[PDB]
Amino acid sequence: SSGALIPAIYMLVFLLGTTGNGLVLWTVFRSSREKRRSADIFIASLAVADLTFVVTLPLWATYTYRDYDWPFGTFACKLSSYLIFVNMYASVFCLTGLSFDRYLAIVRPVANARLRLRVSGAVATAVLWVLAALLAMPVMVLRTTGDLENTTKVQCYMDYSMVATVSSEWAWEVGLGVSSTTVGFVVPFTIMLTCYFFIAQTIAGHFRKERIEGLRKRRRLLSIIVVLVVTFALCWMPYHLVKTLYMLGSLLHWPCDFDLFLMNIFPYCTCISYVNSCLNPFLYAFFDPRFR
Amino acid sequence: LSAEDKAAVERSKMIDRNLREDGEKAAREVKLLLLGAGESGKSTIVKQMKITTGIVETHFTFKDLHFKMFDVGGQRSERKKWIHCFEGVTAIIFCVALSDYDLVLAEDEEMNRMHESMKLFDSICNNKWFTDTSIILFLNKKDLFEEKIKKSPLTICYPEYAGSNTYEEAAAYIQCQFEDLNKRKDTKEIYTHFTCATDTKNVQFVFDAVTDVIIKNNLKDCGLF
Amino acid sequence: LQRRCMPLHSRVPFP
Amino acid sequence: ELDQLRQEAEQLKNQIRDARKACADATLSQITNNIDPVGRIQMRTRRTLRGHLAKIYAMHWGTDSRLLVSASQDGKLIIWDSYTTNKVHAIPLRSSWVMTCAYAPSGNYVACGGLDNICSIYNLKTREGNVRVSRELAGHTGYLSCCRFLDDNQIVTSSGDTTCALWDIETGQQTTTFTGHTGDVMSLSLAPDTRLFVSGACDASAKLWDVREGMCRQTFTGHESDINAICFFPNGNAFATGSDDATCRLFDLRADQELMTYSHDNIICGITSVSFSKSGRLLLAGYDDFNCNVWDALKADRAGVLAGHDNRVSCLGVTDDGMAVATGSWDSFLKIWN
Amino acid sequence: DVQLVESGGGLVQPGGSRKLSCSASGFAFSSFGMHWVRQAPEKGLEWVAYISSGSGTIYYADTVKGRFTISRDDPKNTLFLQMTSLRSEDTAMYYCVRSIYYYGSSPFDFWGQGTTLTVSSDIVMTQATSSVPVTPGESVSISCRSSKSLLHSNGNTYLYWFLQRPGQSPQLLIYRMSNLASGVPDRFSGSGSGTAFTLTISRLEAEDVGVYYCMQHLEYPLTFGAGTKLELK
Amino acid sequence: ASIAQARKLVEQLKMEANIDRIKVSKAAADLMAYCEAHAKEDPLLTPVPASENPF
Repeated sequence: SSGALIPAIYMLVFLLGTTGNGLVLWTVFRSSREKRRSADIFIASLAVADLTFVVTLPLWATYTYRDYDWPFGTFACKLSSYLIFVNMYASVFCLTGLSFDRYLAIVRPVANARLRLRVSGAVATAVLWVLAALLAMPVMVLRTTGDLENTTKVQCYMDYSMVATVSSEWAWEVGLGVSSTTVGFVVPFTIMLTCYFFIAQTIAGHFRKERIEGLRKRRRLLSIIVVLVVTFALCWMPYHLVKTLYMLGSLLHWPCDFDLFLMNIFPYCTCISYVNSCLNPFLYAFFDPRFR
Repeated sequence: LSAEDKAAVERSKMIDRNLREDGEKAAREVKLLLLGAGESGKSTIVKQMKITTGIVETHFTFKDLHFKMFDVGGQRSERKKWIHCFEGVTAIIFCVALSDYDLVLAEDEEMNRMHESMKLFDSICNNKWFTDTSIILFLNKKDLFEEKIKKSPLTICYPEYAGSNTYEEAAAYIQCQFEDLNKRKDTKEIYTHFTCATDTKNVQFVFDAVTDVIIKNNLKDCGLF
Repeated sequence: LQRRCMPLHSRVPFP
Repeated sequence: ELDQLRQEAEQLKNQIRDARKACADATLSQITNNIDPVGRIQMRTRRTLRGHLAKIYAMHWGTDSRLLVSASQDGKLIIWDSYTTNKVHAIPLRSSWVMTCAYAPSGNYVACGGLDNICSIYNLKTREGNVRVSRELAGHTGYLSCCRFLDDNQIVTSSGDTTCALWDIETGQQTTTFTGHTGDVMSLSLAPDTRLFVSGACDASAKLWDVREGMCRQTFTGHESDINAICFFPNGNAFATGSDDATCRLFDLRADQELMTYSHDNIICGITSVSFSKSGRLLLAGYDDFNCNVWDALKADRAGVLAGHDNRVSCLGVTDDGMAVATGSWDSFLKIWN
Repeated sequence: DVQLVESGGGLVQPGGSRKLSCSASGFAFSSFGMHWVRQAPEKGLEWVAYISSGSGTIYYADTVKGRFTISRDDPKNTLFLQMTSLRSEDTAMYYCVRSIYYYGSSPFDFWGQGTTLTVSSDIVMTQATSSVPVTPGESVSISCRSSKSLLHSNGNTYLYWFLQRPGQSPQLLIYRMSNLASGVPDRFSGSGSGTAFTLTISRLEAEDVGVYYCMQHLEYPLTFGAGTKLELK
Repeated sequence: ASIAQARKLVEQLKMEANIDRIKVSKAAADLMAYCEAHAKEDPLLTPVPASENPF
């Protein structure tokens, strides 16, 4: 029930995110890479990652109103599926790499920064997208439509064959899902927590004085480290949490009454997670004065 | 291409790699600049740091942080045509002698040496080239000021003075004047430590100020300002 | 009634 | 009795002003009118040179029009191969404060010098194989602003205080010294024949010096602000000066006043450098506005804009043969326009 | 000044192995690529190795391709040439030759003294002349030819001229084609075009007597000429 | 000192006085004549089509 809210809400989310990302990307692209201070190349990578995140939405827009009937071809589903895979988790790891670079650069610049010249040039982005491609490799082309009942209405689902023994199929889906969620749920979480806590500790032990002129600096900077991590967590956590819960629900009984609500809110939880990509420009670029 | 051409491009490549390694080894060295009237212990400070030559460079290290120190005192040229070379300086070390509030040296009918250093500090701090470079202000003769304030009050140099003739109040007054000379308070800060024939303190303050300024610069460059 | 297998992997998700 | 002498000097200056006013027959604009305009000169960057790491403060073109010397705040003095973008040499300098660099006409020596108030002479064609210091000229009480070679033995250095010196390289001595500027002399351009050179100081004056004799024959004062760059005409009849007052004035040696002024409303910045193209139709002026403007020398019009730099276009130069113009800027770039 | 003294060599069994070494003497060795030239007891010159500045290009010859190894070490300023299997055609006296390569450069400036080793397609230069008798003073011309034209698209031909006085090491006379060298007087001159290149000498003395060689520098398997002996009857 | 400086300024000005001056018309005409005479071999005004340009 209440299925008419989701199409319009992600229409609005798409509009806002596309507008903000375009405004950011025009500014970051119009400037040369060399003149950028430390990580504007990574910022532009995040912007294009959000662009790849959003551009697969127009083809997915009227999908709900056509009610799981895909006449556009399974191949487009195969493309857009690994597209959305790659953009979402590569964006999480892009945030991860950017925050790790900030950790390295601020926590101890005197001892560190020996490898900064190596990391900052192209190797970080190179290995990031290489890891993204490697994670995409098992699910590059893994989409087959499901006949379901005798009803002609079918849609391009993902491949359920993975030809092996009967028990091996279940293991295949559960393992791929758990790994795909777990990498970007646990590695970025630890990176965010450790790096931001260390940044807070370094500023706390570095300032050594609560100057009234510097009090505003201290407060707003501490607020920045609070808000960045809290937004990332409170936005992208619930989707992975609920998907993992439902995957574990195969083992447990969990009568259909609860699964009804769970799978009714999982489509909502998708956008409850998408809001992070929606509002991260205000988190990163909009606060930075020299974008404006 | 000919064999000479391959060898020439290989030579260009090795020259480029040598240039890159030299630049990477030079980019980790903190660059500093000194300004003073001339009799403000700048030579004394330089000698202390170690423990017609228009530009003078001194190398020293402390806690594994190499320090480049440039002295421009002996230039005798108009400052505008050569002050833009020092744009990427990490900090500027301004040495002003608090002892010689009286005893003008240039012209008796003219203003005091404190006032001349005050205009010098204002011109440097409000300069359009140094809009993002901090100043580590210094006061030189702690004891000379202490032994001269007793005989002569601070009123002989400033008409608007209202505080008592004590050491701490006069030091605070001079410090506050040099602080409020600044006009862009957010971008840059003044450090104003007091040193007079004290060992292990000057270099420690310079190191702390350099670490603070490099941290703030890293935050500014890392989208966290 | 009975929940269909469509929303598990199809309705919106990309697992 | 200084009042009588001062008033006599004032009267003589008034006589000079009256004479130069009487010599002005007709404006250069009126006579030059009815000539064919230059047209929209299109300039495109043929190839850029990269490898520096600080701001380029000076560049100089060789007489072979193929080699190029570049100086930067980084302690490097790179010699470039313009045709193929190969670094012929990498000269480390004792002082990383470089404000001028020169390339000898014979192609053997290179001179650089800045705030270290000493001119360093380097031998390129060395028997051993590395670049060695030939002579470390010292004796200027100020930063060197412009050093230029008359030949392999004589060098003229634009001092920092008020002076210029005709240094000879064989012995560390000054053959003759030039005094008379009331400010810091910044630019120094040599005539096509090494018999006269004009210099500009930070006092709005240009002085034509007789190298062999050692006296200022003529003085030129048309600007109102500091003079940054001066370049002779293809011949020794005239020359142009750039100032911080967003203007370039073409002065004439024979007539002894200003011929035509080059200024526009949109320009409010300074003139970092100036050079004449061969045959002297075009005057190339560097600007603080991060751009180079192609001025028609004969008619005060903007032929085109040489806009391919991020920061201050500090140093500019046209090859002796005349193929290309190379512009250096405060970013570690040096592009060869043509 | 610059002094290269190569050393190491005696009698070698027909199949053994030995190592050659040349020591530099204060001329910024690290910035110079170094060659290896050998001379048969009564024949012309060959070319057996080349190591570049920084040990980048290690081009060998077509006859010592696998049995010869050349290496350098920046400290101690020494060049090495290690043999693995010596034939009867490897007996020679080996020259270490300095080479610096940039725009206004003069390749093959300094030649070594030599070490006697007694074991006990490619462009060919003819140099058809074998002996031209000369007077105490006159104008003498030495000719040469090339299989392929050495006029590259850059605009410079790459034929060099060397002189080997009786009992000494080769020097450089005209360090390109028609480009007078350093330390050689104004009498010598060169001029050529296409595949035919010639040398001219204005006035004779007891310094032009010797054997004159040509060399190309287009293709790395460098070749020399047969030589032209001047006897001064 | 100051008196000597003022004197030297006086002789400098008086030597500047005795300078032969030609009219602006003749000098400008000479500039146009030289400029037009040499304006055929200049590469900046007239670009070299294919060959003589090495860039």
